[PDB]
Amino acid sequence: MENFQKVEKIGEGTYGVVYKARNKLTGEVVALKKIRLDTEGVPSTAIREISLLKELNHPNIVKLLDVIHTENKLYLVFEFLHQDLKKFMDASALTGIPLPLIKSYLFQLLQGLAFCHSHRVLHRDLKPQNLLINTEGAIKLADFGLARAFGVTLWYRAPEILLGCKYYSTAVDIWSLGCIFAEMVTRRALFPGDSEIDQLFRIFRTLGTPDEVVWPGVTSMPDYKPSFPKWARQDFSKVVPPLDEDGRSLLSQMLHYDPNKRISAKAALAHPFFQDVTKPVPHL
Ligand SMILES: CN1CCN(Cc2ccc(NC(=O)Nc3ccc(Oc4ccnc(N)n4)cc3)cc2C(F)(F)F)CC1
Ligand SMILES: CN1CCN(Cc2ccc(NC(=O)Nc3ccc(Oc4ccnc(N)n4)cc3)cc2C(F)(F)F)CC1
Repeated sequence: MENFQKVEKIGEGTYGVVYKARNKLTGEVVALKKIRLDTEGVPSTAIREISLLKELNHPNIVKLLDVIHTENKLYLVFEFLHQDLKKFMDASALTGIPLPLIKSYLFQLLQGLAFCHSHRVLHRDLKPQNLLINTEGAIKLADFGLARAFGVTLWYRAPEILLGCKYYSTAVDIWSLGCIFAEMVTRRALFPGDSEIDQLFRIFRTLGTPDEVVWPGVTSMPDYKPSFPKWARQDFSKVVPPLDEDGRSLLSQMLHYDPNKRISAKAALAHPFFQDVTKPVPHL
């Protein structure tokens, strides 16, 4: 690690620590994720993260550059991205993120997610803190979980998970992304729940309590209760007042209750909302 200078801690959990560093020789600016190695016939669990990053090489996925084994430590070296979308949303809350940028970011996120999904990989925890932007207008998927190896906000959690589904589909990530879309536009989290029930009922109150017509199978899910509160769906025009027709349409398809009817990543990319998509640079 002798070439890494200006090293400063930027993240930490029980399993990982993350730093910003600058290679003093190459000038490359990097993020370093430190993992402690235990005693090693079962594969060492850091291999999963490395494998996924290698497999998911893509312009809108965080880029693993190197792996450095030193003492009883492994350092994953990443290309450095300026900040996360959460920080960008907070910095842009007075004025809002311009619509051309929201559109570019949603498009890019859909491209990264379509790539994951084409490899049968589910993200499962999409949220602003797991999305990284650079100075040049790109946004990239990451998973900044530092609690454990690859192998808790509920705000972006799909309703089927909340209702006890044993099998997650690619639709769970589309739901999370719909919520993120809405949040970019309104400047506030769409479903900011503080527990499983509060989260579920926030969804029901905005979108209406689902029934067998809207979501065949809903009443048979493990944690469904026929005594659930019954709300009628709100005017979606009032849910995301700033969004135009094309925007509302796309969002309503990302937020379809039925995971089998929820729009896919690939099909979202062809929505008319994206017809005039460009690549604006954020002001940072
Ligand atoms: C169940 N799911 C299975 C598939 N998984 C894929 C998966 C798995 C692991 C990872 N790892 C990961 O981002 N590390 C990771 C993320 C951020 C980080 O810190 C950085 C990096 C760059 N700049 C700045 N400022 N700070 C360091 C290190 C990333 C993904 C991704 F991007 F594809 F989503 C997600 C989980
Ligand atoms: C239009 N309006 C809709 C809302 N209405 C009130 C209303 C009506 C019905 C309900 N029903 C409801 O929480 N059931 C309900 C919720 C959870 C549950 O699951 C549990 C409980 C304990 N342990 C475990 N493991 N699992 C069982 C059962 C809750 C409300 C509330 F909270 F909003 F006040 C008034 C009229």
